[PDB]
Amino acid sequence: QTKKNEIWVGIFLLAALLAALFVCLKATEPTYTLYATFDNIGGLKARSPVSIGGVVVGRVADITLDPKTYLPRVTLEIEQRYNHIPDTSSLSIRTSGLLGEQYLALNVGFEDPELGTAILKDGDTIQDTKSAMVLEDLIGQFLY
Amino acid sequence: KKNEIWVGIFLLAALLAALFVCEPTYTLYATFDNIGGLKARSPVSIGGVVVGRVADITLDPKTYLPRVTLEIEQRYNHIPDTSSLSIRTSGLLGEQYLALNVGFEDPELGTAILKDGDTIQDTKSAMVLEDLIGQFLY
Amino acid sequence: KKNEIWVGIFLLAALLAALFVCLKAANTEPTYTLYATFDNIGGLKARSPVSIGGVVVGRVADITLDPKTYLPRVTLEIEQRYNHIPDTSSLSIRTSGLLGEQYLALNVGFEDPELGTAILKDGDTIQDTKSAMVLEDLIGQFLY
Amino acid sequence: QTKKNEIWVGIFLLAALLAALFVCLKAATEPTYTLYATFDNIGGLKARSPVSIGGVVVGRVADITLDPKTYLPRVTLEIEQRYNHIPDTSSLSIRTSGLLGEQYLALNVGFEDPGTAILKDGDTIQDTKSAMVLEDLIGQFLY
Amino acid sequence: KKNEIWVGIFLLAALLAALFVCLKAANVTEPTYTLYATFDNIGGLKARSPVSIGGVVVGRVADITLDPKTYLPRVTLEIEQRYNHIPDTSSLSIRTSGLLGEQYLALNVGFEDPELGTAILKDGDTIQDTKSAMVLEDLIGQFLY
Amino acid sequence: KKNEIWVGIFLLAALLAALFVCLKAATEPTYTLYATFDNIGGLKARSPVSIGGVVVGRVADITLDPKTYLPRVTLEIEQRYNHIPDTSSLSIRTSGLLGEQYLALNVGFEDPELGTAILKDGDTIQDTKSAMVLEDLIGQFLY
Amino acid sequence: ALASLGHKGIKTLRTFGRAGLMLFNALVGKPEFRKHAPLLVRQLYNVGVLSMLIIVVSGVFIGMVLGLQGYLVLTTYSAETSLGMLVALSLLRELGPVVAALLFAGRAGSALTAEIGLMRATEQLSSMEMMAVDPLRRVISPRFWAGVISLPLLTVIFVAVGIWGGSLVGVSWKGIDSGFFWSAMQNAVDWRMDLVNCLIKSVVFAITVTWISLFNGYDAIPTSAGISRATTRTVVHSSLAVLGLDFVLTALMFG
Amino acid sequence: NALASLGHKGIKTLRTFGRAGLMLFNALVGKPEFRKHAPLLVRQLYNVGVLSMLIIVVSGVFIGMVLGLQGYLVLTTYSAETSLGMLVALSLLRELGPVVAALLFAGRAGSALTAEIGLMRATEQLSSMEMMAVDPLRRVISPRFWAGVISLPLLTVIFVAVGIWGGSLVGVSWKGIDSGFFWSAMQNAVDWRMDLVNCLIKSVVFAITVTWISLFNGYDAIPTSAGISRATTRTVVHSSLAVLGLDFVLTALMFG
Repeated sequence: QTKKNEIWVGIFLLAALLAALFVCLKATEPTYTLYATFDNIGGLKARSPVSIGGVVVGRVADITLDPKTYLPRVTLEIEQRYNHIPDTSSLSIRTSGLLGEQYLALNVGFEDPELGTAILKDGDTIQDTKSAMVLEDLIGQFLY
Repeated sequence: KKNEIWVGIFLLAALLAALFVCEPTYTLYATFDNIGGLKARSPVSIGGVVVGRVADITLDPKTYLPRVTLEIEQRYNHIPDTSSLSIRTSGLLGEQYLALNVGFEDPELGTAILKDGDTIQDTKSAMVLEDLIGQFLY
Repeated sequence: KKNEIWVGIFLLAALLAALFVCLKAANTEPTYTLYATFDNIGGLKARSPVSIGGVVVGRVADITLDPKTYLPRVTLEIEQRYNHIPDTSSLSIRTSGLLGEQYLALNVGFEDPELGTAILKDGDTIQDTKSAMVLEDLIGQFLY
Repeated sequence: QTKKNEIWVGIFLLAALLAALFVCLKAATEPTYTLYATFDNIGGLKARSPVSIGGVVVGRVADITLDPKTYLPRVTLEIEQRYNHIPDTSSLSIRTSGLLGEQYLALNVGFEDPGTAILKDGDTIQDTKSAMVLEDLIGQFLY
Repeated sequence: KKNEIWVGIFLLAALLAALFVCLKAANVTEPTYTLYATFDNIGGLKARSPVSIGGVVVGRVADITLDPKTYLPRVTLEIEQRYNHIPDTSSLSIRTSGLLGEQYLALNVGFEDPELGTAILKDGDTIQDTKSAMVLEDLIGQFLY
Repeated sequence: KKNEIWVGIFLLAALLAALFVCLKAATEPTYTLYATFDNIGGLKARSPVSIGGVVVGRVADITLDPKTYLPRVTLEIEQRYNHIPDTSSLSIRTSGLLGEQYLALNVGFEDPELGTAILKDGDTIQDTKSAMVLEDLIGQFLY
Repeated sequence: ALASLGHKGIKTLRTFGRAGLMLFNALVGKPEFRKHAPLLVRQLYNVGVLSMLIIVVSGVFIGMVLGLQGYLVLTTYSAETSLGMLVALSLLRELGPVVAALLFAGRAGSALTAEIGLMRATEQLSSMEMMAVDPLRRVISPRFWAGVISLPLLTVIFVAVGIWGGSLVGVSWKGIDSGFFWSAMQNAVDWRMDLVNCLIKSVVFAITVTWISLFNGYDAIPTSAGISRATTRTVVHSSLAVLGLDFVLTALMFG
Repeated sequence: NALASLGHKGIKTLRTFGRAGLMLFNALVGKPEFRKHAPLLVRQLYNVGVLSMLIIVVSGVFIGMVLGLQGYLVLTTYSAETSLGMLVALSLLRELGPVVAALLFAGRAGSALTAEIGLMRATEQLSSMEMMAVDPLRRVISPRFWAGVISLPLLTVIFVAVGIWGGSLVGVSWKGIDSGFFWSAMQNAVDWRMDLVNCLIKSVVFAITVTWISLFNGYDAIPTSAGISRATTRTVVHSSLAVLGLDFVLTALMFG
């Protein structure tokens, strides 16, 4: 009897593991953080993806204000596989589709190791940014 | 017989404590003209970061202009009196929220800091799609 | 049964206090009725709110037509707390949401202590109104 | 220990009845007279759709069918008898409620003349207006 | 014992027969004379998407295949044969039901030429004039460009 | 127990036949291509590749060229569609409102005097058109 | 495998046969209802009234959870005024009848099985047969009709309480306008057919649940261990039957 | 009459809560807690987990199918039928998965434990174990409690991963949605770590509560055969009420 109970508890644990795997496969790498300051982050949140031309290249750790000048400061975490992002690269907040969530778009700036521009390493700050688009000022600018 | 009553009272107390727990906010005031779709507990925000809720909305009974009272968390003190409030919709169709704009202060000019109880003078009411469509089509 | 009855009364008082504390989360009133006549009330129905700049001050009692002129005549009950409303104030129907749910909007015409703007007492009638704009003929006007 | 059961079963039946009444009152005949109208595009109209004058429901829609000779959707509709004096300069128009709500017939009465007869049972409204479809609307906005 | 087993077989048979007639009334009136039409972009059509004449359903779409020599998506539909007098001039267009609803075929009935013939589209025949569905990407592009 | 075993075998055969009937009541030799876009938008793996609204293959994977950081999709057209001329052009298109995008292979005609290199397992489609973005459309229309 | 599979198959067929026989022999009768009112009232108390507190307290909580999870989804599309429609339809279509049937199988579906199994253990059924009183007509049919009458009423109470809980969350707590909520909810979705479908699937669930309960209580081994093996079997089989019949009835009544 | 009755019921409920707390406390304080207890815990995982697996699988299939149908019918009016995968996965990982798994586990395995312990107490097996200096709380309560706590989250994971497949059967295989859109839309857009972790958290809370109520009602039942059958019903009822209440509380805390 104990053999039957043992093999059945084993099969049960195996099925639970296979179910967790199914879920996580229909649902952990070296990173390096960068900072960037906006004036309107729109609707960003924790773990909002950062994408280069439409491919997720990291996430967002936290979003806190600048307690001296009151400007938001996002702390993204780009995967270590991409280590050739020049300083000319400019960030910009977009939204997936028309009603989806908001994500950071990272336009890779034109690199030029001929005029001195470096490559973003850990701890650096992306200088050129672009805030999210607000509907109120959108319509205001449109019909005025 | 008594130890069991004591441990039962202690267990109920601990369970209610873990149910509850598992801010030094100060209050401002703003008098809009059309709050649009604002409600109680709607988030105030600076550049998109929540810095406190909206207490409640009550009509000024002497002039019928909706006065909005809000509670800002204490961490943010140095807000100049030249600041400005606005009502914006989160995204395209989401809920409406107060978009507090930190108006910059002049170095040689006095710009009081918003202490607990002061009101913000400059405000911008919400937009009504009816009037915007009317202005666009005429 | 003395201490038992005491504990029971204490439990009842504690339940009442818990109900009052739940009432601290959220939650009649004297009302006086007015009348209006719109050309096209749109999707307005009974109980639709009447708001003075986004603050609800009353609801629409019911909607009937004038069987001689076929103009929908909306009767609305405004809470008594808002007494002084000048008769120059004009109603206007506004859309709320996407499925056609509409609600009145009472533009309070500012007082005039040089003419004697009659306070809208009970049973009074509001002259200036604005029908709800329908999107079909509006799109037609925009295209033609 | 039996009148207890009796009164408790009575209270239970009364509570069930109160619940059913609550639901059926938060859930929602009359002498009518049918009319007829042949549009060119009924859009998303259906049986039991509301007709309305100025926004007030004055009757439902009986049913929709094609004219098996000319292939035009002839929709017939009932109207409450209380609204009798409806001139013949009336013109049915199909509109959608709000932006995504269901569609409804928006009937508007016209002026009269000191030949403008009164619509009666079985009469057919002449002036109509089909429902706006999206693709040609966008095409005209662009062209 | 035998009577119990027999009652069990009968009850299970009746239960499965009731469930079977139910599911046959669940997953799914047959004049259904079929036509053929080729498009350039079927957009969001599928199988079982309704055909309609002036707003009322007159049939559904059997299935959509690709013409393996020209890659023009050729769709096949089924019209209820209650409606016959459909000239070959009858156009086809893909419209969206409402603003966001499903897409459906609009069968704009062509003018039956009374002095030139313009025979009736019978079973198996095909339609000549169509209109592919619009796509908002290039439309918006060409608009603002 | 042999008669019971036979009855159980019959019941198991009936159950398997019922499972087959249920499956009936409810692969192909793909060949890989390649294409690189400036910005694929919200296009994800397994998103379809349609030729005029008919799905003709999935999208295997999306990767960036680690030297130019341009996303490079690798799609899998089915075997039955062989004669795809090289002049054909991809273009990412949106279906819906939440960003569910999908490639739209636009077949181009061949040449009546030199033909065209028919696409083959391992080729690369040059004429590509990146995905539309809303923010830039608005920043273009308003300016 | 086939050595025991065929035996299990014929055993399950014999079980279905015994259940059908019990039902048919307990339901056929003209003098059924009259002179049985003092029995059916007591059974409505045991099955219905005692199973009312759980229904009410669970309806409140399910209405509140539906209100929260519907508000957090609809506030993205500015459709939070349709929360009433959402709550009412999700209760009248799936959650109401199915959850009411599950809680009825738990509270009143296991109590019947335990009571009848114990009545069979102390040999009250045999003692009732010894004095020429058919138990299937005296002890089964009152309980069956009590269950069939009492579940579609607990379902109505469960609905009309979950709707009110959703009103508490949406209108009071979150702050939606009550007029929009109620008016939006009543005209848009509460048609006669939705209520009729709710009652139909509730009656089907009542029949199957109370039948499984009475049969498992009447076919249990009289020992005090075979009863507990019959209560758990009652709960399990009744939950499975409720969910399966619910899927089938949804596929039928909603395309 | 109310004052005396209400006071007596309040005192009795306080006494019951105290006894339950004491039972759990004395059952969950020990050094050999998990060593030398491997066969006990394995047999209890078999009696609680493995035997309560077929009902979970079948119920997951059927609830996934019902969700697929009632989600397709709602989304087809906005052409958002491709988001059906997201809808099903989120509705399972948030509310239906954990709550329904807890209800079915309290019905199948929450009543079996109560009945088994009540019977063990009726035949004087617990007294016969105390009489040979073997603390029963440390021998029959702790293995069953840990088996329930370990076995409900796994059953919930199986229930989810099966209901998702059922929703895929309904949406993709039957209704005809594009499988790529379904899965891709569902996977990329909403199943992040937070949605899962919350499912596991509320599943573990439901496990603790259900198995504790069941073990206590089985350990506090009147030994007679009519006190056991009255304790199984109380187990099921109290467990369902506690699951639903704690679920409302946890939803209000973790989402809004």
